[PDB]
Amino acid sequence: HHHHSSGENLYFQGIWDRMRDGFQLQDAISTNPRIERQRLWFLSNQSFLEQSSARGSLYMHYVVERLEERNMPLELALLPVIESAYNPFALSRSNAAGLWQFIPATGQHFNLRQTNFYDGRRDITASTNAALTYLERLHDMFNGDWMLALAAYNAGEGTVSRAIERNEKLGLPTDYWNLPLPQETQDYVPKLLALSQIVMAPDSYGISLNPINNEPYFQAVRVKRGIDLSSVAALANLDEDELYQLNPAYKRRVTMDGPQQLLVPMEKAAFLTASLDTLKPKQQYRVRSGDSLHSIANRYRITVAELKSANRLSSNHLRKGQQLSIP
Ligand SMILES: CC(=O)N[C@H]1[C@H](O[C@H]2C[C@@H](C(=O)NCCS(=O)(=O)O)[NH2+][C@@H]2CO)O[C@H](CO)[C@@H](OS(=O)(=O)O)[C@@H]1O
Ligand SMILES: [Zn+2]
Ligand SMILES: [Zn+2]
Ligand SMILES: [Zn+2]
Ligand SMILES: [Zn+2]
Ligand SMILES: [Zn+2]
Ligand SMILES: [Zn+2]
Ligand SMILES: [Zn+2]
Repeated sequence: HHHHSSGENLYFQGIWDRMRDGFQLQDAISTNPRIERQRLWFLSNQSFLEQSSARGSLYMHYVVERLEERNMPLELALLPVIESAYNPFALSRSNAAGLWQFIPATGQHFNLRQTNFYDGRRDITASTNAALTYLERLHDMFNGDWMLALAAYNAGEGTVSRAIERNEKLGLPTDYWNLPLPQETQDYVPKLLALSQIVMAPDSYGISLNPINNEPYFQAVRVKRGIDLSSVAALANLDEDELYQLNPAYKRRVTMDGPQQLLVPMEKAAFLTASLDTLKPKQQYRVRSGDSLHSIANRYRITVAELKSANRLSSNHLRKGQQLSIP
């Protein structure tokens, strides 16, 4: 069972090469019609993996490193593909949320808080660490069997246990493949295995995996409560959309009820690590470049005369970063 060394890392071409290095489930796969069936779906519908991978490039490095640190099967790095298409905003009919598709009750078990301001199930780092802990615990409950653990992740430990017991009573084997599970769960395991077979040897299937570098996409940066993502976007010259995709838990795009931390693009990490205390949870107006008394007055539906009356100006000519009281 390979334990990964970080000294291997500089030699990987991209994320897919790195991911395969940590696969643990490939040897014990075998012919089962159910796997081939899923594989054919992927081969016939290639845009699914392609679009999942594009969205995946924000998150996949993070997931791979967490799985490597715990020596867990790197095939689980593909679980968000089949769960959510690596879309943290995905919401199932069961109200499964985030990359890992936690239902409300299971989210609550793992203390992934759900408030008007914050949904921990969408939180990339919190939901990833909870999902890996849940999968490890399920693996431990089923005597180290990853197939049953995956089945239980989808259907619940209870459903899988009762199915095992029922087979025992009937005198049938109790491995995953022999349990008569709901169709979603019957498909779940072979789907992940099929996808992992393609990722393991994509050339042999005529698949081209989306190029994704073997580099971090984001860094965690300390932030105060009550900051708007728009304010951070402006400070760092970023698209608010990118920050939201990295911090999907913050339903109202303000840092409340969460980790007091923002994931930010690597290229802005140094700047924001240095800068993020200048923003303050938020009458007063900060004069921009290109502002005049007139333009400011127009924006606030007041008159220039009222605006001058409310301040103690040496001249009409404003300076960038100057503070004005708005009447
Ligand atoms: C990660 C997670 O929350 N797993 C939970 C799982 O969700 C599944 C549900 C599924 C889902 O959303 N199905 C419907 C999809 S669709 O909207 O109908 O297409 N996706 C999730 C992860 O695989 O539902 C089962 C059963 O309730 C839960 O087991 S139990 O609570 O112990 O019984 C289990 O905890
Ligand atoms: Zn070991
Ligand atoms: Zn390795
Ligand atoms: Zn699901
Ligand atoms: Zn094991
Ligand atoms: Zn960028
Ligand atoms: Zn007025
Ligand atoms: Zn001047």
